[PDB]
Amino acid sequence: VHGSLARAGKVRGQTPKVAKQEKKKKKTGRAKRRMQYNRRFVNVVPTFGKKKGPNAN
Amino acid sequence: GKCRGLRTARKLRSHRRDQKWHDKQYKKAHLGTALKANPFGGASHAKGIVLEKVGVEAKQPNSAIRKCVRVQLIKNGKKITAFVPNDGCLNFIEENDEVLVAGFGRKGHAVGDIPGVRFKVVKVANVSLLALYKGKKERPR
Amino acid sequence: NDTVTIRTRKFMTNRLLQRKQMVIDVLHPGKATVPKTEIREKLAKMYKTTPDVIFVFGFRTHFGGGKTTGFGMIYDSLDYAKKNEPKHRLARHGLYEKKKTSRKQRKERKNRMKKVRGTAKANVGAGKKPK
Amino acid sequence: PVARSWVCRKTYVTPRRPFEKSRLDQELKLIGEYGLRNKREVWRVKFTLAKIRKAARELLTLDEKDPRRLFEGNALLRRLVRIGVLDEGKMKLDYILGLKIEDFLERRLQTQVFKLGLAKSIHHARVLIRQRHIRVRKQVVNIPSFIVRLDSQKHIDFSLRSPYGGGRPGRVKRKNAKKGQGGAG
RNA sequence: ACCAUGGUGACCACGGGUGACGGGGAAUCAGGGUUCGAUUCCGGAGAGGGAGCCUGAGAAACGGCUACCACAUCCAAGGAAGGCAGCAGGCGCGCAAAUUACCCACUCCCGACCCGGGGAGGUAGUGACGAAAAAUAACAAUACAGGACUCUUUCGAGGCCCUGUAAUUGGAAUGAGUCCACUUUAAAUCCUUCCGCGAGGAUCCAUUGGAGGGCAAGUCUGGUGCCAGCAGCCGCGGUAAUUCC
Repeated sequence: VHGSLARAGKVRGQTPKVAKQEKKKKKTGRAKRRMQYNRRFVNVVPTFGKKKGPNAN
Repeated sequence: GKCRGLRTARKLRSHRRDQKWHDKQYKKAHLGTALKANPFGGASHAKGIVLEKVGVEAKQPNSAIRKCVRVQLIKNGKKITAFVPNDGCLNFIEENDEVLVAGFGRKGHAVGDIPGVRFKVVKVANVSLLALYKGKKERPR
Repeated sequence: NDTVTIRTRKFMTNRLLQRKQMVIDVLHPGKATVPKTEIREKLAKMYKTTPDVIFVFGFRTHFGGGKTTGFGMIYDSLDYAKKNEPKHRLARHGLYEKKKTSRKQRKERKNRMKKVRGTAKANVGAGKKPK
Repeated sequence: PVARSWVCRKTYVTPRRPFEKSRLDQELKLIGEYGLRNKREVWRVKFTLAKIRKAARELLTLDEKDPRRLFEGNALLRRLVRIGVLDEGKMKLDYILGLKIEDFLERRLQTQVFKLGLAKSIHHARVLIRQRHIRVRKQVVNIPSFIVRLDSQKHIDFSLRSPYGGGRPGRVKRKNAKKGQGGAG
């Protein structure tokens, strides 16, 4: 069939629950802007590649 | 052409007021039949009781069943159909609960591929829908 | 005592009220806000009276400490200090007794007298024995 | 009814189009080169810099020697000379138009205590101002956006109750004088 | 009462509707405008719906009266007493709104009055309606990565600055919180002031929306296969989904 009215919540009920694991907390407020001003602007990147964005792989 | 002389402010101002009755978003806000027609009666939310789970079928390129309900309202009671805007959340609503239906996003017009639904359900049974989806709150015992 | 220094400013005497009123500022570097009975005993050796007619109040310490500022005054007599004086500052050191019933009691008392007329013997004993 | 005040206004303004990539990157390097907390307090001083330019440019469309051009214009110019942003010898209604956002942040308390050598590392200036150390002449202030005038610009120093100017050491040196002498000599 | 036949109107009369109290004003912002204004100020109106009055300088008064209509209370059943669109509170309607608190000390008002009264009004509690400030960490010694400053050189590595790893520490750093005393105030509580405690995952724990395009940010991995769902708009999903979980 083509999912008539039952199996609502089909894909969420059968996904595996990988646990949200933990790391040290992120900086908040003023300190958050410090740790990302330095990441973008004071660190000139010596390598090229058409200047890929921050969430690269 | 138009009127331009220092004496025609009666003709100009009377020609503007009757030609304002020809766009919709003035006329639906000033003629009063359109607020005696929407089931919210000129409001943003309305509580109502759930009569029937009903699944409408999606529009022309898509193919899925959009999970909806058949809310009848408690203020000036009228029949509406309302969307359940989340993944498993048809299961949290049961028969003859009370739900706070909201608008659906673009002012009395159906959004997306759902054919002719105008409303979405939030806060079934005085706990939130996002609280039920995220495991914050539950149904009563 | 050690470093608690008492300046004042905007001095004004008046014989409309028989008082000498002035604005006080107290500068203390690293102490708490000095008490009122510790400062009015110092204006008694500034204007040369005894600490019985000096009324100091309204102190407000600035942000950071140091100079607090309040208002204070000196009368010409203790019997003048009873006449032209609000009764609460006359009682901040004990010279007037305001310990009464509440106004919830007093209003219910007044409307109970209102429903009884003439009987002076019972316009006064209108519900005192229920205690 | 009430003796309430009822008067308040917004200090900043939100930017018109969001997410354009040239704006928020060049405005991010105002947040880090002067060490601030969020972008609401850049939109604060941009709205301050806005209303001064709006007022002054309105005073240029007036004809010359108009009385309120002279009065309001000179009252404007004396107000932003004494705050130290506009040097006094070049006082005109035109040199206020080249005055930029970089110059209003320079006269804050939070960066006139960094460059004077009271502290290092511009973020540490908030860690000394807000954390109750650094005063103006006889007034301690925990406000980083305190716009210091040029008059009281020589008088930035630590306070007398403070560690850096006085004593009665804090609870971590008192902890260190206790953790050896707490079970022994 | 006796006469005359007039008055108004397409320059919108007359009638209807109004989610119509009017205004000062508010939101907006190139100019022209558009929308809102129950709401603290001024004016009007009305105390359940109509009507009639008394007193008084002033009322068609309603925390005055008389009657009718509507709702509703006690009763020993003969009769009595009603009017919160005043302050709190309750029920109900609803998407939708506060404590049955303390006091006349302030601003003023009333009276025979320096003295009494005032749910006017002031103070607290509830308050993420909204508006203003403003924490959740900063310096270090290694340290691992970058820099026009080092050799007579792409020798060899740095004695020198910036950054993140990962640290190990530290100390005239401090707060939120806790708690004496002052101060505050009519009495207090806040706020400010100040002893004593109070930070190594400062675990004393920042979230809310997003990551195809508009529109800042991933074709990373796992799962489901036009199903479940997402998606303001275009669109994404039919067995490798940059968009679902």
